[PDB]
Amino acid sequence: ERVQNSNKKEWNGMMGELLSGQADMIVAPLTINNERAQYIEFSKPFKYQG
Amino acid sequence: KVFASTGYGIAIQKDSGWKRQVDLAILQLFGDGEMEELEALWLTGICHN
Amino acid sequence: VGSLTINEERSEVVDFSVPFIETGISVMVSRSNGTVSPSAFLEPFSACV
Repeated sequence: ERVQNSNKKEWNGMMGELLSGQADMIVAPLTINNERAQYIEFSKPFKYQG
Repeated sequence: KVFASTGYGIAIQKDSGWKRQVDLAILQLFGDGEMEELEALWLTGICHN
Repeated sequence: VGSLTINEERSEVVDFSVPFIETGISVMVSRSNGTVSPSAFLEPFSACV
C-alpha cells in the first residue's frame, strides 16, 4: 500500500519484515500471488488448495 | 485422494534468463481467472458423481 | 509444454516453472455393482427401544 502520504509504497506486516532484514525464511501458510512474486522467490508450494 | 501430490509444469533450459518472466506470466493468468475461462475445453464433463 | 510431471530425478538436470495443474498418482477402480449395508438397520433401536 501507499503510505506516508507521498509516492512511497512499503510492504506491511510479515513480508516487510522479510524485506527489511528482520528474517531470512518464511515458513507459514503464505499464498503465491503475482504481486509478491515480483521480487520474492518461491518454492514448490507444499500443498494445493483454493 | 491422491497419493503423491505434485503438479505439471513447463520444462526449460538450465538457468536461462527466460524462466523468471514466464514465472510471472503464469501467475498473472492465475491472477486473472482465465484458467476457469479455459475450463470450457479442459476437464468438464458428464456425471462427475 | 505438454503433459510432463515434476519429480526429483528430472529437476537435477532441468529447471522448472511454477506448478501449473494439480495432479498426482491416483487409482481407477472398476465399475462395480451397487451394494446396500451388510446388515439390516439394527443400529440403535437396541439402545432404547
